[PDB]
Amino acid sequence: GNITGLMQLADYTYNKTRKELITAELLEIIGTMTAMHAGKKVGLKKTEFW
Amino acid sequence: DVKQVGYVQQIIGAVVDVTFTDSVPPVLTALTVDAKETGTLLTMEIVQHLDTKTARCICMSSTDMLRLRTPVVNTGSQITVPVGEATLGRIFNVMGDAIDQRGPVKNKVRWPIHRKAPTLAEQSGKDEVLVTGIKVIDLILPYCKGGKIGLFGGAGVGKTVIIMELINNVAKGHGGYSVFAGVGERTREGTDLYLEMMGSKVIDLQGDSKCVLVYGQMNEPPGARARVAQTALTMAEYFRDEAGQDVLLFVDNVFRFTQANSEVSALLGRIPAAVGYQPTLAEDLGMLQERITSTVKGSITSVQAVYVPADDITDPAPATTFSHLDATTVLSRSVAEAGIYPAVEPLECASRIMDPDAIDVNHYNVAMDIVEMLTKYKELQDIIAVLGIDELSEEDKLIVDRARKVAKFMSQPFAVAEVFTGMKGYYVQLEDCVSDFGSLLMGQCDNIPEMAFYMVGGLDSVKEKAAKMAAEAAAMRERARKAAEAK
Amino acid sequence: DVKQVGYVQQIIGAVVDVTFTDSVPPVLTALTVDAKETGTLLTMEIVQHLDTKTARCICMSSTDMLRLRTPVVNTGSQITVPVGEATLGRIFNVMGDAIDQRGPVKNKVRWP
Amino acid sequence: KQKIGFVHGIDGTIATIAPAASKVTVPYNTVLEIAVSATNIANALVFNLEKDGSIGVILLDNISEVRSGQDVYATGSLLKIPVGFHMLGKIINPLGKEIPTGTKLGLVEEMAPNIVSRQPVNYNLLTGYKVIDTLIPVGRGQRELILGDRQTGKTSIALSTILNQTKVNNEILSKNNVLSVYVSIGQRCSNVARIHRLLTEYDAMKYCTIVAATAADPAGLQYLAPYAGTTLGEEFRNSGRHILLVYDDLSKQAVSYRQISLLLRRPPGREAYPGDVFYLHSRLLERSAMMSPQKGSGSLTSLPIVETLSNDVTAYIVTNVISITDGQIYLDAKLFTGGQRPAVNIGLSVSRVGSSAQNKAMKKVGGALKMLMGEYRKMAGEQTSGSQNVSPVMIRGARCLQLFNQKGPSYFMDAIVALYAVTNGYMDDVKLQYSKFYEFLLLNKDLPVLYGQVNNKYFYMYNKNLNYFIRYFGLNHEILEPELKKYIEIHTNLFLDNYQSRMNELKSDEDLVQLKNLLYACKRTV
Amino acid sequence: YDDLSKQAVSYRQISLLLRRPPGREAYPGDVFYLHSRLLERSAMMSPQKGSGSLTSLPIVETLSNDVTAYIVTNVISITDGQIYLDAKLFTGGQRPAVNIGLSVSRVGSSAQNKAMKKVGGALKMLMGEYRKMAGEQTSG
Amino acid sequence: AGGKRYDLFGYEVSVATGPFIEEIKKAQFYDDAGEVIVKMNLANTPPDLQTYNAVLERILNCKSKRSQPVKGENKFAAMMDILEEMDARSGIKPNAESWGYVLKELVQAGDFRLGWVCIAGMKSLGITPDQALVDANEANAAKAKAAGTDFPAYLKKAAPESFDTKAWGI
Ligand SMILES: Nc1ncnc2c1ncn2[C@@H]1O[C@H](COP(=O)(O)OP(=O)(O)OP(=O)(O)O)[C@@H](O)[C@H]1O
Ligand SMILES: Nc1ncnc2c1ncn2[C@@H]1O[C@H](COP(=O)(O)OP(=O)(O)OP(=O)(O)O)[C@@H](O)[C@H]1O
Ligand SMILES: [Mg+2]
Ligand SMILES: [Mg+2]
Repeated sequence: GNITGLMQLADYTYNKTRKELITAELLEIIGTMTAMHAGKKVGLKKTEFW
Repeated sequence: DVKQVGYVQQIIGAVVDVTFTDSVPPVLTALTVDAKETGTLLTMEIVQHLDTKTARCICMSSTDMLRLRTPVVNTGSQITVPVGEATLGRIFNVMGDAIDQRGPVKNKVRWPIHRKAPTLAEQSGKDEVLVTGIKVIDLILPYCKGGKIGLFGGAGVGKTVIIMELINNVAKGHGGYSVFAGVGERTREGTDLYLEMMGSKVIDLQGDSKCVLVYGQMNEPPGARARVAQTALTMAEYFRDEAGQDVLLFVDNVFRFTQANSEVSALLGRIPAAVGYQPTLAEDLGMLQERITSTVKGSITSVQAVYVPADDITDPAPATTFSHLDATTVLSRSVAEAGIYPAVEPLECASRIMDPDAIDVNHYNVAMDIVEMLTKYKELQDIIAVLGIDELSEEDKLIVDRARKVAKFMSQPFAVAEVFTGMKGYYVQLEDCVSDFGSLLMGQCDNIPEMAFYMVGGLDSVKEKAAKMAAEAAAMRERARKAAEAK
Repeated sequence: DVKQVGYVQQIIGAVVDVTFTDSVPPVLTALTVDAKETGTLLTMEIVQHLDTKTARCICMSSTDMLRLRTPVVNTGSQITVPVGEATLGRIFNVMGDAIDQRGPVKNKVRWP
Repeated sequence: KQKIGFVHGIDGTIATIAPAASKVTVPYNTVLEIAVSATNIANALVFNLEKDGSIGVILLDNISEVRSGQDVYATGSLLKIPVGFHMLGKIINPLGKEIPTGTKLGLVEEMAPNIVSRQPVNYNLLTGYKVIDTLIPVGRGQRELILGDRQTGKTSIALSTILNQTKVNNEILSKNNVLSVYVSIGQRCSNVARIHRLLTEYDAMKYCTIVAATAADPAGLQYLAPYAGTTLGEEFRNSGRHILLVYDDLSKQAVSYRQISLLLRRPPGREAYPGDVFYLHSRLLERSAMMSPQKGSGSLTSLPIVETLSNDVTAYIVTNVISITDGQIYLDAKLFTGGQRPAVNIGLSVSRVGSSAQNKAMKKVGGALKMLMGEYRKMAGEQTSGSQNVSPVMIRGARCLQLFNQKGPSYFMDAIVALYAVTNGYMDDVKLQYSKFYEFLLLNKDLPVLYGQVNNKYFYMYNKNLNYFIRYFGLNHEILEPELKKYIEIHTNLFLDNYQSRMNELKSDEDLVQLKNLLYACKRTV
Repeated sequence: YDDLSKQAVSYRQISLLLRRPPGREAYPGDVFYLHSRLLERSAMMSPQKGSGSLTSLPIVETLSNDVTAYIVTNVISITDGQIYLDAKLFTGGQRPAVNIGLSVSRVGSSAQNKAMKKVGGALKMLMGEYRKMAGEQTSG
Repeated sequence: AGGKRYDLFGYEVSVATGPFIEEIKKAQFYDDAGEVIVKMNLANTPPDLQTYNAVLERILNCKSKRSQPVKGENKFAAMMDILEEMDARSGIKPNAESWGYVLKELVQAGDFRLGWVCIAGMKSLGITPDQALVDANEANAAKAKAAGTDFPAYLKKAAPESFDTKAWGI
């Protein structure tokens, strides 16, 4: 009973840490993509206004 | 002279851009719009420049009904707030405006909220123990007069209760003006604190008040949560420098100052660091912390609380906050769930004044041996949780039966939490705090059971409770004997 | 009455963008391009407006061999699927095109 | 009329407006009326005004029917909704539109009362459950969180709390009533209909109202619904009245705002959330308060519901909301599976303020049972089946958890007298399974009146107006104590003689199954 | 060099405010090259250059006794040895709380003294043998 | 009115309550008197015992809570919840006149066991009842004892000796 009570908590924190490390890697990648979007410039958009 | 005028450009949240025709003022200059247009007064400090003829600036009150062509007026100075004895026994907003509906504050001068920290020549760190009467706080992490304190704990661990007990012990018998910054905490708690002090005559309005209250609570926007701590530091640095007087600085709490600066950096568009905090976190925290020092003129004894989301010490904001403080008090949740209150984790906690040069040798050696015993109890938890106490050596289970006694004795009731534990609060003096631990450490008291140490103060109170329990158990045995004879 | 026509302007995987000359259709509105170009029939549903004349549309089949600025007919509504007794004992894809080879389906009405 | 601009682009719930040629100023956090069709008009809120004249907007209505070439109009006013007594007894779109079944405009965005406008709560709020009204009291104004896993009895506590007030509010004056509001964020429309029919059946609808933001509804509208319920509550708050408010749930409000943030590419944080979800919830839960006598002494109590995952109070949202609320009630799925219902964990539950509001008659009983359960929790775990024991602590604990096993709201008078017996040992001889029948036979039936013993002078159960004396004097007063002890001693003696004897004598299987049927029926009705 | 973690937080702050792209744990990526530039300047100079020297004792804070963080691994990669201080041993009594299993020195006898060579070579054997036995609660 | 009352916060309040007490007395539905008190607390004119006694008089003399009826309305629970409001919320304690209205209400409503509780509560608080009222109380008690109306009938109905969910009425 005790071993099971520890095993469920261990599996839970294992999956918690797994999901948090996945979310973290995702937010790193999205931060970098966003920084690159900021690095890229806007164009001119020249057209007739009259 | 004539006042400069600028015109709004764009609005994204509480952040605003303003076009200044002639030239842009320096950073941190305040800028005011009349309450005719927005409906309420609105002061707005500059925080950064984007290009020439433009300035980005955060608002204090809400941006509701704000337009894109509103005239903004250059005050020509930073956010100034009042100072003096007229600021005593008064509640203050982020702007320094009083909200307690009493009357106009009779200030003589106003100081700005942003200020450079004291110089190394001015700084003077004198180490002196601050006897709180709380028993874990005395043994493990003895506070220092003029030093810094950190109560690092999640939601529902008891940092607010520790704060209330420290206030009731120190501030009433302090003889020096105290400051209380509420930064993103419960308006309930601010109301109860104002009433506990108007009843304890600390905010005696017909006499002498020893307190200053400043409150930007959770209802307030991040522009206020980010700039109420500075206003409290102004109020405290005035009494430190001008009055040349010792003061107390209870901050509840800086984690929402950090949250506010993060919520602002998000609107500013700065690239975030790891888990989602602001990039300027370390700088903002150092500019906040190093202002809190004890110079030759006076001393500031700070007590900052900190929140830990998801019960995570590896959170970078607390992880940075540890290095800036003199006494760390790391609370836990499993300890509170185990009935112990205050839910201190002495193995994770730490202090700076905890050296024999400052505290006496017996108090030092006792605390060292207690922490070692509990480190051994923690190592044996990995077995006790699995097999049981019956599978341990006699020495091991004696160390367990003694560390459990130490842990139960570390729990005690407070006068603030009388509503919950249903017991009056005790004030344990240091000399009676050390002899009890020494007796419990040298095996001088092992016949006493474990439960006689739970939620008591002083070995006399222990022996009283043990006598009470022995009496009750014997009366239950005679009662069951009579019930069996009658049966 | 006539039917609306648009022109492709970019293709990135399933995503395709369709310039128009009039009011953009609503979201989830179906846009068909004839099977002569791709080799098979091809439907794309509008998901995400980009401006007053562009319409991002997710594609449900393979957009291979789809040239640029091809004409694209607006169905006038979203994906109308068959319904009824005739539907029973058959298989249908998302667009209601039967894939079980068992001849056509004799339905009366066709609901979105 | 105005024609400030036109819909440039749309991305799900969020949209962007481009100005017209004659660009005109529009204020901040204002509602805009998008001319969808000849008669239909959507509704959408501004959130940022940019340098280029472009305006970011959150849409709220007819998002499928919005296009790009459509026009846009400005109201020049905050996002407002009607409010008053007429709104009671109705279910509405958060934008005021009524949802059918089978003048005064209030501001949706508003600041909370300051410390001087607020007050420490003084009067209790009865949830109809003995665990709560005994040991986790609730003042009128004390906002308290309800935690627990999915399908655990969180919504049912709120529903029973609402249904309890109907019996009282009709009796007492209207100034001391407790009106109510129930916001349903992300819940099924089927469940909302069943709740509407429940309140309509028990006639609680006249003192209640519902705000429906289902899972099929937009994310801006789920973000907006609790603000609208709080706005309907603040009129009764500032008008002196008392009122309850419920949020089912904040985790799905945070999910909707997370959708809006990620669609706006705002920088996320811990557990995908932006970082201003704490401010998001503090704006909502600081509007709850017990007002001051300078402002009318009204109230707005708030019972938000939050879903855990595998009994984990260490979640980010769970601890953010525990960092705001004035307490905690924790339902455990372990106990809900293990029969105890409501599944409150008294260790993980607490009421930080309700001691001041708890009536003394209930305060003393709650103190006694708090001590009793503090001893029971320890004596139950220390043995860990090493050796059983026969002690009054474990006895009274097992006799009390059966009373805590409940199904619907209970009357205060009924709630006390079942617990008083356990505290003073009268419920010691009776058995485990016959405690609910004992309670039903104590309260709804009267053994002394049945068996002729009428030595008691006034203390009985059929009237139920004795509640407002017990609630004012307390049972431990000198006049109520002896009659109480006599009634309970008689009830115990008559029970042990007549009923429990026959029960233990029953051996036929059909009789025992019919008796378990009766005990389950008594568990429901009690 | 007192804490280099605070110099990596500062370099991250600088680079992110200057709109450099982030990397692992939001660092720019070349903080390894940063500390490499800082620490490869340490050397024992040739006799041609005077036989001078500069020793370096950089310090890095640790969180929950892990050696898996980015900057921690990046600095263990650079520095020769390491003095690992374990909080479990600081809390467990011993001071300095050196963990010998994780603290080594990649120079050895050539640095220390003739009188220390013969003692260190005995203490290494002695501690390697005591590491295998000291787990036993002393019965004999 | 030389005495000055104060709030918990220390602010000043105004004892000028007469114009509100008159609006209470002019009422003919005793819920409007509570609506007056709602309009009275907002004016920072917190109620006095002389006002609560007017409210009790008005509940006693009014024919109904409202022009339209209400299900389950009791004139007693109002007149006792207002006394819980007196004692607990506001600190004021009722008097002999207050309990007098309460006893008159119980005499009019015909309840006698709770009237006896009110008598014993008066005696425990040193309040002297009115003999004209306790005589009517004992008279109603004797009447109900004679005619068997001292209890309801469903209590005196013989219980099922056999256990059954439909026999116990559940
Ligand atoms: N010494 C104590 N004795 C008994 N109960 C305590 C003690 N300290 C705290 N508690 C209980 O812990 C709970 C939360 O206390 P508190 O208000 O201090 O939370 P907190 O530490 O301020 O965290 P937050 O500020 O996020 O609410 C309450 O139920 C309180 O009764
Ligand atoms: N005290 C109780 N006794 C018996 N049954 C209960 C009790 N509380 C809840 N239930 C049952 O549990 C089921 C779900 O209850 P409820 O609707 O309260 O769940 P919930 O907390 O709203 O969770 P969710 O909202 O995620 O469905 C229903 O069948 C209800 O009858
Ligand atoms: Mg707190
Ligand atoms: Mg629910």
